[PDB]
Amino acid sequence: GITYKGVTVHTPKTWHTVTGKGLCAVMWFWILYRAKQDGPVVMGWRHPWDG
Amino acid sequence: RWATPGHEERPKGYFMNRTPPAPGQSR
Amino acid sequence: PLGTTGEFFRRRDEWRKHPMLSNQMRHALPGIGIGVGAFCVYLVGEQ
Amino acid sequence: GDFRAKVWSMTGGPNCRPKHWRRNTAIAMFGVFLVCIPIAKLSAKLEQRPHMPVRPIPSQIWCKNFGTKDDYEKEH
Amino acid sequence: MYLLIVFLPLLGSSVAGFFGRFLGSEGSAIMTTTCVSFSSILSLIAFYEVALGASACYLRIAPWISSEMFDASWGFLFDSLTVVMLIVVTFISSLVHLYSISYMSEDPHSPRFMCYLSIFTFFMLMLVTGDNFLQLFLGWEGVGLASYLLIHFWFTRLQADKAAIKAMLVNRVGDFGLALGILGCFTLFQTVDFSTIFACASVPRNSWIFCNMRLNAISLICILLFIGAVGKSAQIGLHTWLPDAMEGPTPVSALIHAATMVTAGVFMIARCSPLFEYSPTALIVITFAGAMTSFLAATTGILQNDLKRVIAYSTCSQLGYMIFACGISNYSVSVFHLMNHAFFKALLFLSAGSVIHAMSDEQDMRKMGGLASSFPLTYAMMLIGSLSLIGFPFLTGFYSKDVILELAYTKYTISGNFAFWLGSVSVLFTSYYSFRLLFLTFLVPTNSFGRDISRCHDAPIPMAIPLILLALGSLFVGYLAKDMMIGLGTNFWANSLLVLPKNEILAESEFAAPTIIKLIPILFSTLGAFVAYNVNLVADQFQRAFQTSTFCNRLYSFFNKRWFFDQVLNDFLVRSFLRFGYEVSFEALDKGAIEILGPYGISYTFRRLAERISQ
Amino acid sequence: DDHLSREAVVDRVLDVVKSFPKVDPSKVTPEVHFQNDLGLDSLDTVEIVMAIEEEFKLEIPDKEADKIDSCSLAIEYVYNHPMS
Amino acid sequence: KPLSVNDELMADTVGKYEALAWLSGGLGFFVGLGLLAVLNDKASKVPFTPRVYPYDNLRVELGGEP
Amino acid sequence: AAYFARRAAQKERVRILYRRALKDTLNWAVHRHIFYRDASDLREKFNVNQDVEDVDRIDKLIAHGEAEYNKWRHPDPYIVPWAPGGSKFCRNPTPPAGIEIVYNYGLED
Amino acid sequence: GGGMETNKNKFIEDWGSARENLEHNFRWTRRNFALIGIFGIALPIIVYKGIVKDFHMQDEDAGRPHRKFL
Amino acid sequence: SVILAGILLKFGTYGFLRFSIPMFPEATLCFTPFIYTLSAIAIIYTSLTTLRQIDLKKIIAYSSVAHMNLVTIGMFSLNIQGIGGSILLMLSHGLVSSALFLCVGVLYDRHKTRLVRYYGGLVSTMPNFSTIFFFFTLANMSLPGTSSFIGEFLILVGAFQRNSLVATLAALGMILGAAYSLWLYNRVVSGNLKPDFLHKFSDLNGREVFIFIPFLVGLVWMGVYPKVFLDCMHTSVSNLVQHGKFH
Ligand SMILES: CCCCCCCCCCCCCCCCCC(=O)O[C@@H](COC(=O)CCCCCCCCCCCCCCC)COP(=O)(O)OCC[N+](C)(C)C
Ligand SMILES: CCCCCCCCCCCC(=O)SCCNC(=O)CCNC(=O)[C@H](O)C(C)(C)COP(=O)(O)O
Repeated sequence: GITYKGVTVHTPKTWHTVTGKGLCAVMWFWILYRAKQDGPVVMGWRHPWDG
Repeated sequence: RWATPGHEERPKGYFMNRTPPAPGQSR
Repeated sequence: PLGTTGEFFRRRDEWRKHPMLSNQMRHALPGIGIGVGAFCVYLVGEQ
Repeated sequence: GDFRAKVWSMTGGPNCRPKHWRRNTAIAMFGVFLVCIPIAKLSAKLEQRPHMPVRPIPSQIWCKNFGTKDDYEKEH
Repeated sequence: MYLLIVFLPLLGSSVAGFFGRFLGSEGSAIMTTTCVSFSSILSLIAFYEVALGASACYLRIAPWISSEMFDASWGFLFDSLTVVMLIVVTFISSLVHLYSISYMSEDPHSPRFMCYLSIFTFFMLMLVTGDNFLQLFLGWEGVGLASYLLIHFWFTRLQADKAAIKAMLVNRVGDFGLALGILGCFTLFQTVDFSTIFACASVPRNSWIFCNMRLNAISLICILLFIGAVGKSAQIGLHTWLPDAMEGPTPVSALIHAATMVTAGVFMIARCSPLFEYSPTALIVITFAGAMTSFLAATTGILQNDLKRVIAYSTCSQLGYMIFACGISNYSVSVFHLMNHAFFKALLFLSAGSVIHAMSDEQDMRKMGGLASSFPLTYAMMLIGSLSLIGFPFLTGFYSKDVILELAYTKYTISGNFAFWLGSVSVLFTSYYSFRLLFLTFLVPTNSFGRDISRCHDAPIPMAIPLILLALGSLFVGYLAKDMMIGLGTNFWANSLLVLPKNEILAESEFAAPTIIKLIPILFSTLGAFVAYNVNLVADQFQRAFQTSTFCNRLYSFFNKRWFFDQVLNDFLVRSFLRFGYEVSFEALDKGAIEILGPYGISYTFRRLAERISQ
Repeated sequence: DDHLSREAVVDRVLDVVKSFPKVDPSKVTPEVHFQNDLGLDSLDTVEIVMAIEEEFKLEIPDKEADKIDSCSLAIEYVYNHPMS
Repeated sequence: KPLSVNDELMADTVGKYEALAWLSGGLGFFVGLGLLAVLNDKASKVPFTPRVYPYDNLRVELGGEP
Repeated sequence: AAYFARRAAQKERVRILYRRALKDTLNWAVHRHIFYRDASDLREKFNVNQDVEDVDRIDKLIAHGEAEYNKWRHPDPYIVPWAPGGSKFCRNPTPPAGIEIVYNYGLED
Repeated sequence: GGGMETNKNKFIEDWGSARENLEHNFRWTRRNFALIGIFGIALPIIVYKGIVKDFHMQDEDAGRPHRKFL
Repeated sequence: SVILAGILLKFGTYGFLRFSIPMFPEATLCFTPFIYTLSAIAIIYTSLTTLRQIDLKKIIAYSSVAHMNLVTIGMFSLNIQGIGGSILLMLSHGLVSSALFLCVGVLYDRHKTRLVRYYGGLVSTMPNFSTIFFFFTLANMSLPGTSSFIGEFLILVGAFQRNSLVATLAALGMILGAAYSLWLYNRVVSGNLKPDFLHKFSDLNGREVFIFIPFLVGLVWMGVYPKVFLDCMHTSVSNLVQHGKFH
C-alpha cells in the first residue's frame, strides 16, 4: 500500500509475483529449448532424417 | 469462511408453508 | 495540457503517475531475463 | 431482505449457511458413496471389451467380458 | 467404472439442488467439485485404458425406444474419440467448479449455480458418450437447456433473459436441422446406432424426393446434420447468440461457450466422419461455412471494447478453423485443435474473469490500463493464453493452427483456396485484436478510476490453481499430443475417425510446399502485433478521421455492430414473424371471419327470423 | 464496504473544485455558487460536474447533471446516492 | 395513458434498409472472393499426381468385390 | 417571458450538448493523454460562438450542433456497470419492501 | 391490505378486454379481404399441391403410376 | 379445463383411430394429403398465434391445438412409428397439458387474475411452484427424457417415411413450440417483482405438492422407459396399420 495522491495501490503478495515470474520464465525457456531442437526443421534447413 | 459455524439454525421458511405444530404434538 | 479544459483535466490526473502505474513496458515481458539466463546456463553446460 | 427469510426453497435461499453444514456435508458424501456402489457393480457387469488390452489395465480386476464377442457370427 | 464417469455429475447436481438447504453455500460447492473431480480422475484412467490401451468399451443399459426397428437404446460408446472429449470436458468442468468456489463467494445463490454446472457437465458427458443418434440428441438438447438456464442465472436482469431466449431460438433451429438429419438416417439404414450406420454408410447410392426436389440421400443427410452443427457451433448461418450469451457469469463463459458446447458441432462432425466421407458435396459446404465464420469473427472482434466480448469472437474464429479443417476431410487435426483450444481459451476466460472480478466488475478495456504491475500472475497467464492463441512458435496453438493452414494450402481445389485465403487473413486479424486486448488491459497508461485501483486483489488460491493447471496445459499438452493425434500413420484413433484413401493429404502437408507457406502465420502474427502496438501504445491517435469521414464512421459501426446482423436479422425476421403472429393469424383468420359466417356473426338472423313467425 | 462519511465527501469534492485553473482557491467554502461566488463561465460548470463524476465513479443522468450549480448540491447528490 | 394494442413485444444510427445494404455488401465481399477462387483454378495447378494405392486402389480393403 | 425562458432554455440545451459531446469525445479518444487536446478543441468550438447576442442566428447553430453530434456519436458508449444500461445493473437487486408471505393458505375448514 | 387478490389497473384491464373483444372489430376492408384471401386461401392450396406433388414424384421414382388423390 | 383438455380433446383422435382409419381403408388413403394439409397449417398457424396471446389459460389452450394436430399427422401415416407414436403423445399431452392447467389454477386461486402482465418475479416468492412449472414447461416443449419427446419424435419418423415435406413442416412446430413455452415462463416466473399490483404470496400447499407428484413420476417414467407402454400396443396397433392390405 503506497499512496501518491489519496489513491493507494496495494502491493501484491510475494506468492503471486514469484509464480508469475516462474511461469513466464518456464515459457521462455521452453520456447528457446524447442527452437534449439526442431528450429531448423520448421525453417526448412534440415529434414529430421528424410534428406 | 470454511470453519465458522453457520448462523441459520433452521432452513428459512416452513416446508409447504405450514407452521410447525404445538410442541410435544404432531401434524 | 493545452487550453483551460485540457489543463484542468490534466491537473486532475496527477495521480495517474503513481510509480506502480506509471511505466508498464518494463514489465511487459515478466520472466525473459531468468528464462534466457537459465537457457544460457543449459546451453553452455551441455558441451 | 426481510421476507426472503420466510420463503422455503430446496436450494436453500440467498446466503444460506446452516449451523451444521459440516455434518450434513459428511452425510451427503456417504449417501453419494452408497448409491455409487450399485452403479459401479452394474457397470462392471454389462460392459463389453471386444479387444484384449495392450498392457494390463485396471479394469481387468473386476470386469470379465474381455475378448468375448470375437465370435460375432453367433450374436443375437 | 465407466457409468461412474457419466453419473457422478448427475448425482452431485441431484444432491446440491435437492438438499442444498442442508449443505449451504459450502457443502453444495464441495459436493459438485468432489463429484466432478472424481469423474475427472476416472476419465484419466479411462484415457490410460481405452485410448492408450487400445481396448474400447461398449456398454448398453436398457432399451429406450423400441418400435418395429426404431431402436435407440441407452448405450454408451467409449472409443479413442470419446475419451479425448471426456478428458477435455470433465477436466475443464472440474477446473471451472474449483474456480467458481472463489468466484461465487459473495453471490447469494451459489448452490444453484453449482447445481446448474453439474447438470451441464452431465448433459455434455451424455452427448460425447453417445452410442445412438438419439442419446446424442438427448445430450445435444440438454446442453442447450443447461446453457439457457446458466445464461440468465441472474434472472433479475433483462439483457440476460433476452440473450438466453435468443440462444434457445438459435439452438432450436439447430435442433430442427439435427432432427431432420436423424430422421434421414433412419429412413436409409433403418437404424440410429452408430456402428450399423457407419458399417452400412458406403452401400447406399440412391436418390430421395425431399421437399419437391430429387437429391442424394447421403448428401442431404450430411447437409442436414451440418445445419445442426452450425446451430450449436455458432457458424456463419447462426452465430449471433454466442456474443450475446456473455451476460452470464464468467465461469459460464469459460466452460459453457469456450471449451464445450461450441465444440459439440465439431465433435458431431468428427464422430459422423464415416458418414460424411461419402458425401463430397457436404464437405464443400462445411469448408465454405468454416472459412466464412473464421474471417467474419476475426473482422468483427478487432473493434470491440468489452473484455469478454473480444474473446467470444476469438472462440468463434477458432471454431470456424476447426470446421473447415473438418471440411478438408482431416478430422484428426480438427479434434487436435479442439483439445488445444479448450485449454488456452478456458485460460483466457478465467484470467479475464479474474481481472474483471478484482476491478469491481469493470468490463470495458477503455477503463483499464497499467494492471501489469498490480496483477503479475494474471498478466502472465493472459500473456501465455494470448501467445498460444495467436500461434506463437513451439506452443500449443502452433502445433494445430499451422497444420490446419498448410493442409488448407495443399487441398488443391476451388473450396480449399477460399478457406486458405480466409484462414490466412484471419491469422493477422486474430493477432491484432489479441494483442490489442493484451495492450489495453495491462500495458497502456492507466485510464481507470481511483476507486477501482484502490480496491484491488489478485486471484486467491481457488482461482489460481485452475489457472496454473491451464497454463501448464497450454504450454505442454499441444507438444505432447502432437505425435499421437496428427502423426503419420498413427493408430491412436483406431476406428473412431475414418479418412478415405482418396482424400488423404496429411503427408503432402509436411513436405510438398515451400517453406514460405509454413511461415505465413508467423509473419502475419508479427504484422498484427506491430499494427496493434503502433495503434495503441504510441500513436498520434488520428481518430479525428473517424470524426470527419462519414465512411469511416459507418465502417467503424459495421465492424462494431457484428456486421449489422442483429439489427437486420431482427427487423427482417423476428419483427416480421411477430407481425405475422398477430396482424394476420390472430387478427383476420380466426378473429371474426369465422365468426361472421359462424354461429353468431350472421347466424343470429334467427332473432330476425323467429320473431317474424307471428305472421 | 462502508459508505464514506459526509466530511470525507466534502474533502474530495472541495479538492476537485480547488484543482481548477480558472478558479481562485483562496476562498472555496462548501456553500458557494459557481456562477455567483466564483465567477466562472457557464460551460466550465459542466466540466467540474463531470470531473466529480469520474472522481467518485458514478454516472449522473443528464437531466439533473446541470442542476448541480453549487458545491452544496454536489456534495448532497454524491452523498445520498447509495451505490457510490 | 391507455396501453397500445401491440404492447407485448416492446443500432440507432442506421436504418433497416441502409444496414441491409451494408450487410449485402459485406456478403458480396465473400461472394466475390469465392468467384476469384473459382477464377484461380487451383485444381489444374496441383504439383503432384493423384495418389495411387496398391491392390487396385485397395478395392478389396475398401469393400470392393473379392 | 421570452427574455427569461425562450433564451434561457437554449442556455440549458447548450449545457446538455456540451456534456454529451465531452463524454463522447472521451469515449472516442481511449487514452487520457490524448483526450486533453480533443476536449480543448471541443470547448473552443463553443467558446468561439459566444459573440452572438440575437436569437435569430443562434437557434439554427444549436440545431446544427445537435445534428453534428448525433452522427459523430460513438456507436458503443461507455456505461458504468451498475448504472442503467450497464453490465452489472440489476445483478442482485435489493428485494422490494412490503411483500409478505402467508402460511396455511389452503386448509380445509 | 390483507388480500392476495391483485390490484387490477384500469389501463391494463381495459387493454386486455379490448384485446379479447376483437370479434366485433372488422370493417371488411381491402386489407382484411386480401389478407384472408391470400394467407388463408392460397397458402393451404400451395401446401396441398406440395404434398400431392411429393406423392406423385415418389410414385414415379418407383415406376408405379400416380395415385388418384381425389 | 383439465377434463376438457385431458380427455374431451382425445375423442376426435380416438374416433379416428377406431372408426375411420381401419372402417374405410381406401377412403383414408385418398384423404391423406387433405389431413396433412390441414394439420401442417394448423401447427404453423396455432403455434404462431400463441405468441400474441395475453391470457395465461388462453396460451396453454393454444399449446394443445398444435400438439393435437401433430397427433393426426401420426395416425394417418399408417405405420408402427406413426400410429404407435401418436398414442404416446396423447398420453403425454393428457399429463403435460393437464398439469399446466393445474399450475395456472394454482396462480388463479390465490390471485384472481390471468393476464401475464400482472405476473412476474414469482421465482423469488414461490420457488417450489417455479421448479414444478419449469419442469412442465420443458415437457411442453418436447425435451428428451420427457414423455412428449418420445411421442413427438416417433410421429416425425412415421411421417418422414411417407412424405418428407409434411415431416419438415411439422418439424417447425417444435421450433415455435419452444419459443412461447419458455417465453411464457420467463414472463411469469423470472424477472422482477411488482409490489404495486400484487404483494401477498403463498407457495404450493400439501395438496398442490402431492397432486403434482403423480404427474412428475408419470412423465419421466414414460420419458425414459416408454417400452412398458409401447410393448402393450404393438400387437394391437400393427393389426390397425393393415386392414384392407393382404400382402
Ligand atoms: C427433465 C429432463 C431434463 C432435466 C434438466 C434439469 C435442469 C434443472 C431444472 C430445474 C431447475 C430449476 C429452474 C426452475 C426454478 C428456478 C430457480 C428456483 O427458484 O429454484 C429454487 C429451488 O432450487 C432448485 O432450483 C431445484 C431444481 C434443480 C435441482 C434439482 C435438479 C436435480 C437434477 C436434475 C434432474 C435429474 C435428471 C436429469 C436428467 C434427466 C432455487 O431457489 P434459489 O436458488 O434459492 O433462489 C430463489 C430466491 N428465493 C430463495 C428467494 C426464492
Ligand atoms: C460527437 C460530436 C462532438 C461535438 C461536435 C460539435 C457539436 C457542437 C457544434 C456546434 C457548437 C456551437 O458552435 S453552438 C453552441 C454555443 N453557441 C453559441 O452561440 C454560444 C453563445 N453564448 C451563449 O449561448 C451563452 O452565453 C452561454 C453559452 C449559455 C453562456 O452562458 P452565459 O450567458 O452565462 O455566459
